Amino acid sequence: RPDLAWLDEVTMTQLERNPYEVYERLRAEAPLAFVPVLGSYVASTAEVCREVATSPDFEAVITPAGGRTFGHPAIIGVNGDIHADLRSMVEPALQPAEVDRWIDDLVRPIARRYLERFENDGHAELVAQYCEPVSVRSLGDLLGLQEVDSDKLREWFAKLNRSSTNAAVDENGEFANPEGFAEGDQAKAEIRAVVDPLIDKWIEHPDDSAISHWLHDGMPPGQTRDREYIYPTIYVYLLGAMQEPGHGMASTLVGLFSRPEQLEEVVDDPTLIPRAIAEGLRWTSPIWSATARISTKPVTIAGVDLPAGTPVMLSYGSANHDTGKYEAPSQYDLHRPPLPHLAFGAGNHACAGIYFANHVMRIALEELFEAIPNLERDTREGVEFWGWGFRGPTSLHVTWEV
Ligand code: HEM
Ligand SMILES: COc1ccccc1O
Repeated sequence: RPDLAWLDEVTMTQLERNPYEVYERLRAEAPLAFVPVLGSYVASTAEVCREVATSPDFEAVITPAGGRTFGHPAIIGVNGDIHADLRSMVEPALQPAEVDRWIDDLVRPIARRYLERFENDGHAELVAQYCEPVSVRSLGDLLGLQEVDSDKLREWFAKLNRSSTNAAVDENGEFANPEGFAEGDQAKAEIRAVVDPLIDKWIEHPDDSAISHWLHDGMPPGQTRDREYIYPTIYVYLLGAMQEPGHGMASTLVGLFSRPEQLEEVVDDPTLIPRAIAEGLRWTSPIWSATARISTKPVTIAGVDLPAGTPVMLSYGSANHDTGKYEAPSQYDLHRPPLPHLAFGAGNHACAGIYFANHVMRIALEELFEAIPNLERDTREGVEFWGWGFRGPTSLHVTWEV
């Protein structure tokens, strides 16, 4: 496409460091555009992302690096009967009435435990000391991975992140950094060594762990889902489900710190925490551009005639800065009107864990502000954000008097 020749010079490092300048141009120039270093069409605006995610002429496809990382059948990459079965598999513990039965007793003692380790120090790096541990320990316990330490869960989602977003391709469309998948393979081998004996046990002795229910629910007597059939969805969880609520709470805190009067409002009135998080997710979307759909017939989207078989990456992080919808979207603003956003995606493959994730983030921020009402950002330290596929702050140094 001749007028987009500047896209040939966009690098993967640029998109990882900060994709918003490139995507601001894409939203204006070409809401559906082929990005050479990604080797794919990308949808950058809210209208195009929603249309593709809900269109009957598209179905899910995994990103190239995502497929190399997760294999088949990852819940994000399949359709039809297999997708219906995997949704029925994961949905029970995520049902809102079910989450409401136990979410407080799950997350609140976890939040307290991590807080107790540092709440009197006067300094902390909240990503590693709080946001990521609460996110992974909550979900890990729900899944049946109580004995997998939070350090290890955090290391796994970071390796799976890097592997599944190792998207750069060369002049020939081949992966430019094939090495980059080796740490995803290593994380999967470690996961197998830990989880295979738990599956061995759950097959014979089912319990209330989510993974035991994935093996047993809906199955004929004495049968279980084959472990090779469920492992790719286990990996999907050990990446995003483990990583995202922590990144969402952290981005929300960075946003609030950028608006000190709003931080004070939310600390004074914790009923505003859900609104603060919704704006945080729009402002820096944790799943920024990690999923995709593929056309199943020829289709015209945003003026582009696509053949059947065309993948389109859904860059929901960019769609959530669409200036067709939002005023000054790069600014965090608690008092933005509560409008629809795309940080949980859309359509048949939209996020299955929204209600759970929102409560995990809410309870974590409730307990943080409670414990440390005079929390302030350490302004001697910069907050970098990193990531094109998944995006979040790499640290969040804070301070408080005591
Ligand atoms: C703030 C935290 C989270 C955010 C921002 C988020 C966002 C998303 C997004 C954008 C997608 C892809 C949707 C699409 O392609 O249209 C997704 C898919 C998914 N998410 Fe969430 N997620 C979060 C937490 C979680 C958690 C904690 C769980 C599980 C407990 C979860 C389970 C899933 C599942 C199973 C899918 C795949 C749905 C499918 O393909 O049918 N998510 N999520
Ligand atoms: C819930 O985890 C994911 C969602 C979308 C893409 C990759 C994931 O691991």
